[PDB]
Amino acid sequence: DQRVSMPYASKGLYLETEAGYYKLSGEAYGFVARIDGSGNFQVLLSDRYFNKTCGLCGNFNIFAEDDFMTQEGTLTSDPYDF
Amino acid sequence: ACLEGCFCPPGLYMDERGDCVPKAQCPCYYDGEIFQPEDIFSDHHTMCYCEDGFMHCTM
Ligand SMILES: *[C@@H]1O[C@H](CO)[C@@H](O)[C@H](O)[C@H]1NC(C)=O
Ligand SMILES: [Ca+2]
Repeated sequence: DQRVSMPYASKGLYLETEAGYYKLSGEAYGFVARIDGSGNFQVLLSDRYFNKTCGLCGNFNIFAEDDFMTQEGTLTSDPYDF
Repeated sequence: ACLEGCFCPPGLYMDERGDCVPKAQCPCYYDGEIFQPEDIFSDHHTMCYCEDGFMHCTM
């Protein structure tokens, strides 16, 4: 809850700005997040989690049709209830 | 038909406890089962919830 300043680098997470746009790097944990001025979340994620992860950005597999596997794990046709 | 009796205004729907309520907390009776207005609910294979009085199942 304590508002901190920026940049900020605690716990192996470097919270920096790049090209006038804000970045959060977690290279130790294998990800890079950022935001632009307009507000557009982006997540670059390492192939280590290939067919490991599952969330709102789908699984990191090759297929692009099966990546709605719910928190239980259910291929749901709907992009909404998922 | 167009019957005669004790109703309550159309914004309100009849609850089991003698009060009538808006459809927000109006429970669901899926399989008869009286689901509370917010009940997330599912086998491995089905997936079901009670929204507003209707029970939204899927598979
Ligand atoms: C992903 O891993 C599961 C086991 O957790 C396996 O059954 C499935 O075939 C794998 N799929 C890919 C894309 O490698
Ligand atoms: Ca996918």
